[PDB]
Amino acid sequence: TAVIKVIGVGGGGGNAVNHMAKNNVEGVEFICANTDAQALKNIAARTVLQLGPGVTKGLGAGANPEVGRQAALEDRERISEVLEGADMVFITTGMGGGTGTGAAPIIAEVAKEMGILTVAVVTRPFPFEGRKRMQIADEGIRALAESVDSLITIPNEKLLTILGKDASLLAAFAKADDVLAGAVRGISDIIKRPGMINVDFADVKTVMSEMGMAMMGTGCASGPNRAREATEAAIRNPLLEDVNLQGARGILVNITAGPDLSLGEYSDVGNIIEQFASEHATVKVGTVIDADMRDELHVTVVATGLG
Amino acid sequence: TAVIKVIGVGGGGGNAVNHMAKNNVEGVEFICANTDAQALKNIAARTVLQLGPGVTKGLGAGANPEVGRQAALEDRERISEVLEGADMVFITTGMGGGTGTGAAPIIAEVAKEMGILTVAVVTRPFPFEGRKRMQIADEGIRALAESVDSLITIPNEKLLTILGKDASLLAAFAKADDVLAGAVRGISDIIKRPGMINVDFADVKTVMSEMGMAMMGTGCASGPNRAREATEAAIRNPLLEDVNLQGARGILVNITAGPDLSLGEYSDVGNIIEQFASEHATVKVGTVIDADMRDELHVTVVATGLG
Amino acid sequence: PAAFSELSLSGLPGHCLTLLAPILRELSEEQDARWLTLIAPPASLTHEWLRRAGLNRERILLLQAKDNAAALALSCEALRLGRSHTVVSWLEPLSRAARKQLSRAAQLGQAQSLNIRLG
Amino acid sequence: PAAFSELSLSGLPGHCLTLLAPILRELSEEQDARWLTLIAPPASLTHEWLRRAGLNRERILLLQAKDNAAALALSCEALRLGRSHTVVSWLEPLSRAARKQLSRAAQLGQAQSLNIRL
Ligand SMILES: Nc1nc2c(ncn2[C@@H]2O[C@H](COP(=O)(O)OP(=O)(O)O)[C@@H](O)[C@H]2O)c(=O)[nH]1
Ligand SMILES: Nc1nc2c(ncn2[C@@H]2O[C@H](COP(=O)(O)OP(=O)(O)O)[C@@H](O)[C@H]2O)c(=O)[nH]1
Repeated sequence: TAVIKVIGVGGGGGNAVNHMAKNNVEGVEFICANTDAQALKNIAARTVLQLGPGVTKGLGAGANPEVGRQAALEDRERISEVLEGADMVFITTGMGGGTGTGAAPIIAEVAKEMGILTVAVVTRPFPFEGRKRMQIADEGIRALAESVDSLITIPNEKLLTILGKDASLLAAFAKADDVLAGAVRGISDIIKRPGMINVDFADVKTVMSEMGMAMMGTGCASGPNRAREATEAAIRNPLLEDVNLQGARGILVNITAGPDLSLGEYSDVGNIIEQFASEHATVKVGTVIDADMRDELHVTVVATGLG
Repeated sequence: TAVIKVIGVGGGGGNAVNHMAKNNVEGVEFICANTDAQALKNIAARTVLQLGPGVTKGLGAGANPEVGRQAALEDRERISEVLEGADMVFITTGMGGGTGTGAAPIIAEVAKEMGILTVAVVTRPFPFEGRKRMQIADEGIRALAESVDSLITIPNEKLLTILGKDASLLAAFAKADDVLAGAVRGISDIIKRPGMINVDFADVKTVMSEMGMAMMGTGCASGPNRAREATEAAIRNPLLEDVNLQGARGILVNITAGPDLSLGEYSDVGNIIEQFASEHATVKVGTVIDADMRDELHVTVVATGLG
Repeated sequence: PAAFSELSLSGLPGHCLTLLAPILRELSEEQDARWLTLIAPPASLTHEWLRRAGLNRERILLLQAKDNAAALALSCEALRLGRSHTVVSWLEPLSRAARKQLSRAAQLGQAQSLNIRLG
Repeated sequence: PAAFSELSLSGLPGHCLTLLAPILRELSEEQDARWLTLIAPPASLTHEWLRRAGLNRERILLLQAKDNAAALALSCEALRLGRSHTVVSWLEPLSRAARKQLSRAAQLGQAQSLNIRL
C-alpha cells in the first residue's frame, strides 16, 4: 500500500514523467514541477507544481541553474505539500539545464527533511550538448547526492551506444524517457505488484536507503535460455559498463515475466547475480508476474552504493 | 490383526483360562488342553483339545508328569493344528500336576518349531500342596524354560501372603487365576488395544523374544498422584520383591486408564521406570485407554530376561 | 478461543489422506502440553499410516467407538475432561445440535473440537 | 495423479487460517522442483501472513485476479502451463463444469489443482 510519487523536474524531467504516465508505470502518482508555465499545460501528469511564480513569472528559467534553485527555494512549502504522504519519492530530471539542475536538489532536501525515502533518477547531458551543460550537470549532481538516498545516474552518452544507427535527435531523448521509465517501473513494481513474498518494502528500503550513487542495466530475452540471456544482457548493458558490480553495496533485481516463468529460471537469475555481487552486499531479487505476458523475460538490475 | 492364542493346560490351566474368558482379556482365542475329558465339558473356552485319547483314554494323567508328556507327544499333530496361524501363544498351567507340567513343555516345543512367539505364565504349587508336587513343578519349569521365549513363574506362596486372612482354598486359586489373567491381559492389550501408536507388535517381540525368565508386578491408584502411586505399587508388588529391575534385559510396561489419562501422567510413569531400568535394557511403555474407565490408573510391569 | 471447527476434504481418497497429514502432524506437535486425541477415525488411518505420516508418537491418543452416536459421546467426553488440546472427530452427518454439544464440551475443557469429513 | 481436490474450512476465521497454514507450508516445500501458485487468495492471506506462516519464500508465486471468473481462468492457465506442482484457488461457488475445467487443466499441466473454501 506504499504511497509512491514521481516528480519530473524541468523540461526533460516533465517529458519523462509524461512518458511514464502514458506507458506502463502503475501504482504511482505523477507530478511535473517546472518554472515554465506553458510546459505544464495539457499534460498527462495529474499534478503540476509551477515553481517560483515570483522569481520567474512563469517564463521558465533560461538554462540558468541559479534561477531554478531560487524558484525552488521560493516554493519549499508547496513542495512539501505535493510530497505530503509519500512513503517514497522518485525525483527525475535532465541535469544540465536550469530548472532541473537547480530545483531537484532543493526538492530532495525537502523530501529528506520529511523523512521520505528518495531516489533520484537523472540523466547526464549528451556530449553534443556542450561542455557548459556537462559542467552544470556535474555540479547539480554533486548537490543532489547530498540529500537523496540513492541517485541513479543515466549518462545519455551511453544511450547512443544502445541506439547505434537508429540514433537521431528525437530518438535519443525518446530513449532517455524510456530508460527513466524503466528505472521507476523496475523499482516501483517490486513494491507495488510483487509476485513473490520474499521482498517487501522494507527490503527495498534496505538496498536503497543512504546508499549514494547508483546505476542500472536492463535486458530481456525469449526462448530456452531467456533467464541467463536477459540477466547477462542487463549486466553488460552499456548503462552499467563503468560499474564494478562487485563493488556495489546494494543490488536490487527486478524479474518481470508472464505465468510461464519457471522455478529454474528464477534460480538461474539469482545464481548469476550472486556470482557478480560482493559477499558484503545487500542483494534483493524481486519478481513481478505480468499475467498477460508470455515468452519474454525481463531483468532489471539496480546497483546502489557504488564505490 | 495379530493372532493371539491362550492355551490352558491341565486342570489349573483350564481354570485360569476359564477365568480369563469370563473377565476382560479381549482379542485372544482361548483353548483348554487336557487329558481329563470330563474337565473339558463345562468350561467357558470355545476351543478344546483332549490330549492323548489313546494314552489316558480321557481319564487324566493321575498327577504323573510322564503321562502328561506322553499324551502331548501323542497329539503333537493336533497341537500344531490348534496353534496354526498364531503370531503369539500364551501357555498357562499350574506346574506340579501330571497334565500341565508334562504337556506344557511339549506344546511349547511345537509352538517354537512353528516360529510362534511363545510366552508361558505358570504357577508353582502352594506349600500346602506338598513336596511331591513342588518337586515335580521344579523339574517341569526347567523343561518348559528351554522351549519358550519368556517364562513367568508365579509362586503361589506369595499369593497366599497377599490374601492374608481372606485366604481360603477357593480364594487362593482364584487369586492365582486372577494374577495369571493379569499377565496375559497386560501384554495382549498392548498388542490388541494400544491407545497410542508408539508401541507395535514388533516392539513387544523385542522385549519378549528369546528372553528367558520373566516376572511381573501390578499396581493401581486413584486421585492426584495415581501415576506415581500405581507405578510404585507395581514395582513394590511382592511378585517383584526379589527381582532386580536393573538386571532385566527387557521391560514391558502397560498403562491402563480411562479418558482422564493426562499427558503428564504418561510421562511420569516412563520417568519412574527409566529410573529403575538399566540404560542397556529395552524399555517399552504401552498405553491402553479403556473408554469407560475413570480415576483409576493401572500399571503393569513385566521384566524379561531376568539375571 | 476454544470452539468447534470443521475440515472437509473432497477428491481422490489418496489425495484427501496426503492433504490431511500435515495438519495432523502439526497438531501432534502443539505447544500446549496435552494430547492430540483422535476419535474413531476411518479404517484408513491405521497406526502405521499415522506413524508414516510422521506424527509425534508420544503425544497422540487414538480411541475407538462402535458407531457415530458413540463417537459423538466419546468426543464430547474427551473434550470435556480437558486432557487434550484438540479432539478430532470424523462425524458425518453432524447436526447443528451435535456441533453445539461438541462446542460446549470444548469450552468446558479449554480445548479445540475439530471434525473432519472425507469423501 | 494429477487431479482436482477441494478443502473446506468452517469456523472462526482465525481458526480456519491456523489450520490452513500447515498445508500451504508443506505445499511450498514439495520435492517437485516447481512453483506453488496461489491464485487470488482472500485479503487475509497477505504477504506478511504467508511469510509469518513459514512458507518457503523462494518457491511460491501469488497471482491476483479481479473476480472469481478471472481467478478461475487464471487457475486453469497456471495449471495448464505446467510450471506449478500445485495451483491453489479460493473459488466459491464452483460449478460442476468449473471443477471439470480445473481437473482437465491439472492433467494437461501434470499438476495438482486444489480449491479452498473458507
Ligand atoms: N528525458 C529527457 N531529457 C531531455 C529532453 N530534452 C532535453 N533533455 C535533457 O535534460 C537536460 C535539461 O534540459 P531542460 O529539460 O530543457 O532543462 P530545464 O527545463 O531548464 O531544467 C538537457 O541537457 C538534456 O540532456 C527530453 O525530451 N527527455
Ligand atoms: N490357577 C489355578 N491353579 C490351580 C487351580 N487348581 C489347581 N491349581 C494348581 O495347578 C497345579 C496342577 O494341578 P492340576 O491342574 O490339577 O494338574 P494337572 O491337570 O494334572 O496338570 C496344582 O499343583 C496347583 O498349584 C486353579 O483352580 N487355578
